Amino acid sequence: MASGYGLNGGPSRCFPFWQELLACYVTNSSEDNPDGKNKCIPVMEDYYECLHHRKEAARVRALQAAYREAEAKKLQENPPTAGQIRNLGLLNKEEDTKKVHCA
Amino acid sequence: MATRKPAFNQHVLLDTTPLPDSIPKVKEIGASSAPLLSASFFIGARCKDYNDDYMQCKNENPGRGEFECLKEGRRVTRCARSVLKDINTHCLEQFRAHWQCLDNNNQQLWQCRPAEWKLNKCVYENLKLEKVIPDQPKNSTPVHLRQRQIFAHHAIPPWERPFIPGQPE
Amino acid sequence: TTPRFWSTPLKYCRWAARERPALFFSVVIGALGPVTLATVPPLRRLIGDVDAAPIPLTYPIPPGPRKQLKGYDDDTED
Amino acid sequence: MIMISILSLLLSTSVTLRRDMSILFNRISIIALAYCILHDTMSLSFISKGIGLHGGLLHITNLTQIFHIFIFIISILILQLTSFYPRKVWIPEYSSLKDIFFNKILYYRTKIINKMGEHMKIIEYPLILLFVISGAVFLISTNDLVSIFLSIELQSYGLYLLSTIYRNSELSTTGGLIYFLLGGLSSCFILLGTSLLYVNSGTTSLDGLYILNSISDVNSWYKPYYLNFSLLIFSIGFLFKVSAAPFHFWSPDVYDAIPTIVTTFVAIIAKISIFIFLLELVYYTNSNANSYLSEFSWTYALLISSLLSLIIGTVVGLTQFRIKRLLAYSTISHVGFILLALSVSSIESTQAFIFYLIQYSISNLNAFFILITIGFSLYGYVTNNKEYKSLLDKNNSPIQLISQLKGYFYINPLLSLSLAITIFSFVGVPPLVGFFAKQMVLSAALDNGYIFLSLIAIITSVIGAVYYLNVIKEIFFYSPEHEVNPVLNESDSNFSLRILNEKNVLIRSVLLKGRNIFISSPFSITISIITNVILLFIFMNKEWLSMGTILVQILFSA
Amino acid sequence: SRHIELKYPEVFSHGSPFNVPAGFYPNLDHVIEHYRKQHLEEEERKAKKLAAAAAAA
Amino acid sequence: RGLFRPRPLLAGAAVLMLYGWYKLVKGIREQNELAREKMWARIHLIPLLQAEEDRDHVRRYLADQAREKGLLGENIKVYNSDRYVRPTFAVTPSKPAQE
Amino acid sequence: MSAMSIYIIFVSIIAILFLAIDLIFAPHNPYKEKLSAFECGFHSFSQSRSPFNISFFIYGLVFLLLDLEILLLYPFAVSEYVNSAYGLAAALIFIGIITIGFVYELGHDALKVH
Amino acid sequence: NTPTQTYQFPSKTVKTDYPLIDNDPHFTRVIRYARPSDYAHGLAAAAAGPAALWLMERISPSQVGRGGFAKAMRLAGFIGLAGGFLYFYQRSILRFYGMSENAREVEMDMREMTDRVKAGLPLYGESRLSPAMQGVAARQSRYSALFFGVMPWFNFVNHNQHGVDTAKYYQQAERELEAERLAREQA
Repeated sequence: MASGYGLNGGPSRCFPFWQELLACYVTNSSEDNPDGKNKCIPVMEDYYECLHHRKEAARVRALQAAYREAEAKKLQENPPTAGQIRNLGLLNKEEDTKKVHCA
Repeated sequence: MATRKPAFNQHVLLDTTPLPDSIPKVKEIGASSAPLLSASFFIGARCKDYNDDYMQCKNENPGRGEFECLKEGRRVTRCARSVLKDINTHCLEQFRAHWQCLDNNNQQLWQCRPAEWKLNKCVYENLKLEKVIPDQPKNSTPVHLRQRQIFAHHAIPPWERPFIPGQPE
Repeated sequence: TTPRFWSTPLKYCRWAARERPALFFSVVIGALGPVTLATVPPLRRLIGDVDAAPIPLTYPIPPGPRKQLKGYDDDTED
Repeated sequence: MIMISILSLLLSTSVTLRRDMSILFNRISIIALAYCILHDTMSLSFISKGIGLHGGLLHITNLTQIFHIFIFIISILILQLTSFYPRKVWIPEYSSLKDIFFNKILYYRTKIINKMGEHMKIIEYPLILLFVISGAVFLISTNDLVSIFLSIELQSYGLYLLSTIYRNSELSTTGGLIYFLLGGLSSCFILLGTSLLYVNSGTTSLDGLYILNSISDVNSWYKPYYLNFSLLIFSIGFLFKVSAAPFHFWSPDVYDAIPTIVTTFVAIIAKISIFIFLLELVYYTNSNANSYLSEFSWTYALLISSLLSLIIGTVVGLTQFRIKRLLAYSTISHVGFILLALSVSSIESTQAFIFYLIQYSISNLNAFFILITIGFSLYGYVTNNKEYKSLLDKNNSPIQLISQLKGYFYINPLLSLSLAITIFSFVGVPPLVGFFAKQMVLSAALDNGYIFLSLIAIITSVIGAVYYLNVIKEIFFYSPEHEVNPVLNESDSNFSLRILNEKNVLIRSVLLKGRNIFISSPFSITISIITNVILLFIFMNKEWLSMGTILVQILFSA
Repeated sequence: SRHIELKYPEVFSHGSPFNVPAGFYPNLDHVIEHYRKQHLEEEERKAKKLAAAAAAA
Repeated sequence: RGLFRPRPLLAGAAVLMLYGWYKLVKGIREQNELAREKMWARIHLIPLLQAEEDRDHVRRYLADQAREKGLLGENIKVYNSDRYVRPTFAVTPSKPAQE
Repeated sequence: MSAMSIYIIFVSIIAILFLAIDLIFAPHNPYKEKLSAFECGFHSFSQSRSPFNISFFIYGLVFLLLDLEILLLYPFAVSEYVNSAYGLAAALIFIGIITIGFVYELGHDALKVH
Repeated sequence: NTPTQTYQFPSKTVKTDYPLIDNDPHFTRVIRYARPSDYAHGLAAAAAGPAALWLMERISPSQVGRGGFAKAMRLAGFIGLAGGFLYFYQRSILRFYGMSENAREVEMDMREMTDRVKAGLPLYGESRLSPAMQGVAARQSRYSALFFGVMPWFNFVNHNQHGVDTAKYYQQAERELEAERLAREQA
């Protein structure tokens, strides 16, 4: 988040989103123009979105129910086996990789 | 997907969708971890400018450089396939001896110095490629050019000499 | 019987060494660190011992403008 | 400097088990707090709403430095009660400047000065007080959520340890126990308040929290609800610590149980530091544009507490027969005025808040000195009241009853008028400083539409004035129940005093009685100064009131 | 005032110096320009006031 | 019995402890240098490895943008900014591979 | 499955296997005086569930705080290369303030039961 | 040559009555730029502490045992000396901060630095610390003498983050170098 110091010794994931919001505030707000900080409204929403993921969880949720209902309606002929997915990209398994790609 | 290390992963998701015809296609690097570490100093001896150009491109497009530096990335991949092929047309016994040693030694360079010295000499006399590590102390001999390794589980044979280019045997 | 430190500091140090060694030598050992910090680094540099440069713990991004390279372009694939 | 003084005093205390060193450890702590004032005065040559220090974790404001110096000066005055003996043999024969600086007086003084009293034998007492000052001073300067928690604990823990410092007292152990347990519950609300702020905003700096609150104030997925009701839980834990109703049940019980000299520091300092910290947090989080967030302001708790504290403080004090159970209820009604001034966030309300908090601290300090001095003055007085023989911890709390002060005008008339002026200043009677404080808060709240709370406040003041007048009725309307000790003034028993010169040579020897024993000057001069400030505030008002005008202008400027 | 001035503007210099992804930190060149101007404006303003006192010698 | 005299044991202890501190200076100095070599070897590999990873991310992002404009008809904007954000959540099928 | 989890499984089943064998294959003849408290042969007052005097409780109070202090030093020992001189200084100030509290414990003879 | 950039870090502007020289001046600079009054005031302030405890003893004897007052003077001596030095340090650094009259300090700073710039030496010296640890140190100690009464702190790091644009120093040195070259021609 806003600190800039993450779990691995590298920087926090939502630090770019926070630095952009502070940069926006200092570079738009002032006493001369109080309402310049309305420029920060989308920037402040992105910082919260990076933090809690409510908007992205709502997008995937709608997309995932839409995707699955199309899969059931979709015509099915032959499902790849688990072992066939494992074979994709190997040294001498050209037959399986082709089957995975329907080619 | 997130850079967080998973604690309860039980499933892998794969996408069989290919990159669109618009983006040029680059064949990916086929070397494994042991061959890539054995040739890493050679990567940077030839590909440093492109390796450094792709990183400065991404820093010039903060938050967006994945999409906006795809050509510099294609260039680094090509530069790196060039050295690999070069290390394969020449010096292939030496290259294999080094990275096959590295896999049995936790991929620790100090545990395979005799195979590194043999390969480094063969890469130097067929590619003009030298191993250079920046900011090593000048008071002491470089660690990769040292006869005795203190952390090596097996002592280095007295008859195995480090490879210093230029000076003869 | 026991010496007072401010009455005679050198006598107190002998008594503390002999009669309270664990506490007295704790202060000596602990004080030796700040004495090491103040004296060794100058002597180390006097004799030419050089503190090494830090090892890189992030990709070393070079400074200055990009180098405008020409090589390994798309047409070089095949 | 406060920490260097703590560490240096702790190193000397660590090598001594001598209890005769307590008076001198206290005198050195007064010198140490005077260096902190010199450093803080030197730091006052800048104009700014705040400068982040030490990695943004701390900050300095002109308001910050004024309040630290006030905390350091109040602390020097309270420290006087453990750095000077309560009674002094004074003789006209030993009264010149030459006599004081070049002549010595020898007499048996262990009993007359109470050399081996409990307030003169605790070695670590000025050391634990410095710890509370340090916690109070950091809390004013805190800039971060984690900084806030650590500083309020450093303040709170030392206040628990001061309440239990009289280990051989069952009353002090109980007040310490109640205060620690209920204050630990208070900190669990503060920690939950800070945690919910960090958990929802991702940041731990208040400076970042202020910007999120400011952007948010406009006129769909992340509404900043958490700020107001994380700050509400945060505020409830601090309303306990200042003893605002309905979180005030503890202070009447604890203040009455702990020793009086201890109650003076415990009941004054924490209020100064907490209300200053809350002041700047009330200003930044105010929404200048009314919206749905304004409907849920955490500052509404401050109005409930002021409304309740005004009502609870004045009413429950009506039937209090214990003098220290009465002072606590008096404070509870005064923090209602402070809370109401703090809740109206206006230039006039902020000047009123700054001035009310300083003047009540000096005035409530005067009350405690008079109480402590009236007790020490009963050494040459004797009583036969069945009620005054059943009181417990009479050494730690010499005066515990309002009735024990009955007829004190006939024992010490001018010390009684000093208390009368201080009490009348708590009522709000002109032309005393307490009237001007109360009417400034009434002004600001009248000008901002808080008419209903102004009506409540004036009605409660008449209710609160009833028990104030009962104290004054006991001191002046009835005869004393305390008579002069017949043995200490008998014209047949006297102690002999020798007056020596610069080198141990007798000048003259004098035979002295109990009428030659008086209150020590550090406590009479202090009461004399604060009484005179209260009385003649209408002539010395300009610099003091102008200080608060400038501090508030800076806070509201730019 | 409804505008917050950071008491600690040096928070813009925070962030870990290790394990940094390329293209991770946002460019703050406009931010540094701002603070440069505030400093140059304050010192400029101070330089005028002290010169006025010399003129009134 | 001088095997138990305090002075020669104090002497031999000071020698052993001074010798082992000498060997520790050399060891850590060598290891900090070995650490420098491991990090420069990693640094040369970072731009070819990250480039392959970025091609995979652009490819998976583009696919999901195409999948949404089919399934949901249009694309939903999670972030106001144009910056790529690595996904916290991904659409998954209702069943794993049958095995 | 991980070795660590399997290790916990085995040590638990060894604790059960030994316990089960005794609970099944040993004689069990509990009677009044067998089930009594040992007191060297003579019954006495049962006082082990009544408040008892611990003369070393001041050592437990100090142990809790010092346990917290050496825990606040473990991050330093695993972060010395980055901390360097600037971080060493703060860690020395931290140790120095803690040592003064220990000097208070030694000088006041808190740890000197007689 | 010209570093092409003279303000690299975002600093805090404080309203003060005099020019800001350094928001984080090195320890040695504070001692070197100290006026002789600063040693007069700091010595008087250090003597005040034990002298206060002496006067309290003469007028109102504590009645302590034989060795107590000597012990108490040793604490009062140190605490006075500790607060006296903190007072001596604050007087010099307020001038660096522009929070006290600093014409003399402003002129010695504009000479010492332009001497380092014409010599090619770094303005504020070389750190053995990393450039990020230098920043943490600048951030920790800038304006830290204003908290001396509570927590003290001193700058012992040769960092390059001092809150001032360095362009004035480079401008004067080149003009001074411009004047030097013309003067050397007539020889």
